[PDB]
Amino acid sequence: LCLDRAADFLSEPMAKEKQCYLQQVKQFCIRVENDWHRVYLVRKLSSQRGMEFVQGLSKPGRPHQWVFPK
Amino acid sequence: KNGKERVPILWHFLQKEAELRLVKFLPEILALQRDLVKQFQNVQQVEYSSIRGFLSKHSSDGLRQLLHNRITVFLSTWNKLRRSLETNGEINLPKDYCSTDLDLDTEFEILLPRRRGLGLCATALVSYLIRLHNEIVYAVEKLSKENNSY
Amino acid sequence: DWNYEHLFMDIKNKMAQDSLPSSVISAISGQLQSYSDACEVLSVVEVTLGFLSTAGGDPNMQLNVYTQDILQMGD
Amino acid sequence: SILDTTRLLRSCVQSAVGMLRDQNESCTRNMRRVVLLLGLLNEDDACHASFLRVSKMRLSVFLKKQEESQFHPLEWLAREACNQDALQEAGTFRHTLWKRVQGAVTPLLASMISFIDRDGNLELLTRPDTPPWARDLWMFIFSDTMLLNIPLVMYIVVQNHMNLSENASNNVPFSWKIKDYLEELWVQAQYITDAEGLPKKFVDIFQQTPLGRFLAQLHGEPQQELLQCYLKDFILLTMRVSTEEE
Amino acid sequence: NELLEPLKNLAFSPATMAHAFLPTMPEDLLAQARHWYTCPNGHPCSCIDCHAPDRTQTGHVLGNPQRRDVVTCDRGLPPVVFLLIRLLTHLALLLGASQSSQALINIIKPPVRDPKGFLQQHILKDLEQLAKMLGHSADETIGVVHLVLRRLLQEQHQLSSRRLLNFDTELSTKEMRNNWEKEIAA
Ligand SMILES: [Zn+2]
Repeated sequence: LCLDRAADFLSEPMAKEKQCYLQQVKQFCIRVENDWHRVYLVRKLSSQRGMEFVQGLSKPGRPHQWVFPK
Repeated sequence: KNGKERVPILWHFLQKEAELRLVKFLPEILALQRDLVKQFQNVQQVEYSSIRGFLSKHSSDGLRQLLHNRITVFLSTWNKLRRSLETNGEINLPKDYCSTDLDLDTEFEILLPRRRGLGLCATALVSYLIRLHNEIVYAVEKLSKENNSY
Repeated sequence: DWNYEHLFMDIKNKMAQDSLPSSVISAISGQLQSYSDACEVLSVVEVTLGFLSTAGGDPNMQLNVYTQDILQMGD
Repeated sequence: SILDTTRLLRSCVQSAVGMLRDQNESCTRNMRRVVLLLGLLNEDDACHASFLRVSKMRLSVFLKKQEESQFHPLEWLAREACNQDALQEAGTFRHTLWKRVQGAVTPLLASMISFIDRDGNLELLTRPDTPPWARDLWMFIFSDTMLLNIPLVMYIVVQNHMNLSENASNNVPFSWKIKDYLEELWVQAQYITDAEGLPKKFVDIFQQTPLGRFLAQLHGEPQQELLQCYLKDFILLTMRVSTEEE
Repeated sequence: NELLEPLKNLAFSPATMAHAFLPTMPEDLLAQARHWYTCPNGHPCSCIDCHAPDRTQTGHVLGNPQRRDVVTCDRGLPPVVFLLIRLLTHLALLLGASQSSQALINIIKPPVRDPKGFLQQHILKDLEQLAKMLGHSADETIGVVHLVLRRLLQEQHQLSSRRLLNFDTELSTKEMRNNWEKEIAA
């Protein structure tokens, strides 16, 4: 449910505390190393926006490269 | 799942939910219109230019802000339902009225639910809300097999 | 602008109405050899019309008794 | 004095009452209003005298406000002498003038009667069983010009709020105004205050009003009776009730 | 297939459809149900205020796409099928705008300056609604649209005969439009 909430916050096409939450999610994904979590996040994004949005986020110069596994 | 037969009340409720949620306001809108009538009843000329002016005269802070809140509720509900009122509602309404959104600069007459002029809008909303409530109540009666109508 | 027509319809609904007999018409016609007096009488009739339209009353009640006793419309 | 205003009011009472229409469709109201007004418009007891005085005062106020919207309000006599229709309708010049003043006063008297006699108020002045506090508060409110704000108007509908029956009267004078006034003071205290302090602030604001000080002068058993009457009137103004046991 | 002809008129020959009725419209239910009565002078009455005892439009009448939160169908069709029909209509209208903008500016009510963008936004809102309804991913939704278009391409050789098509290629009236809607939904 936390990852879903982050996926929604990211799917939007601008508040500080939401960014605090996304940062905490980023730290949790990096710390725990159960990459399954990021797979779910990627999957959720595809459900909402589509595969091309995610492919775009994988490209260089992007702020959300942490969403992806290694 | 063939809900119309198997579940008519749920079916109708789901169909009209978007608008039925707005039925909750009608106590407030009715109170507003009733107080406006009380103030303006027996008055012949109405010299108020807009809502902003009317509020500015009722500038006492408590009263100003209560009236403002109530008018905001009315304007929101109108803005949402207006395109439905343009076709359904049993009260005919020129397209110009429903065409654009309303704001505090709108004419004041829109709030007075007289049977002529822009006040038909105040009447129409009150009527169309009532319809929704009544209509779903009918469905329950049609499945109650009883005559508890009070 | 007074819509006397509505008052008349209300009264007719509430009470009966009948035309003036020729005798009464000639009598009032003879008595009212003055515009002022006509206006006075007509004002009493207008007040009575209003009250009757609202409340009503006995179609056979004499108008003078009604105005003087009930409406206390002396003076 | 210049003119016998008491007689002119008494002459215009029937026409004014005749202008009044009620929502509840209580047919027999206007006749009783006529009787009540002809009884009250006297200088027999101090209550009638004060009622008449306050009526005359409020009429003068309305007339002054209307006059301040017209040019040369002193030239009214002249204007009447310029109206052949009025002259021939009246016959004499004195009568023309008398009718002019009657025509001016009738609408305003009708409006004021619509305000004072909203539900059954006037019975309280006349019913001899009416307690003293009721008559005192009735005349206090009627005399006040900022509490009983009566706006000018240039068919009159008597805004009955209760569904009371015939010849019945609100248990408290001007219960509708008192309720509206207390609700206004509530709104003001609420926005001026936080959820706490609003009770004490609202009670203080009220106590400082003229009406609050007046009711504060009522001591002992009268005050209890007052509160009881207001409770009943309050319910009838708020809630529709089917029976007296309820 | 003749069923396609209205949409084709929108796409390639919009000028003809100027006064045509489009599925992208609601109707006046009051005229169709044939309470408030009305006086001869035009004011309602449940006499009062005097003492004396069609609203349906042509063309595209849906306004700003932002308002399109939910889909409602009064003609008994399932919201999903009406949504898909409306989406096909918007695609045809976009094609027509590509052919001639002025035609769509005439057909759109209230008028607009950018038909293409307006129709794009409506289409996007349609897709959002479809997603909410069926509950599939965005790509699966677009797939549903392609599947329907494919069905329509296939259902001509089997539907070019034995048909009961009570509609005109220009949807000159309200009933013609309703009938076309029902056949499409079928
Ligand atoms: Zn009417």
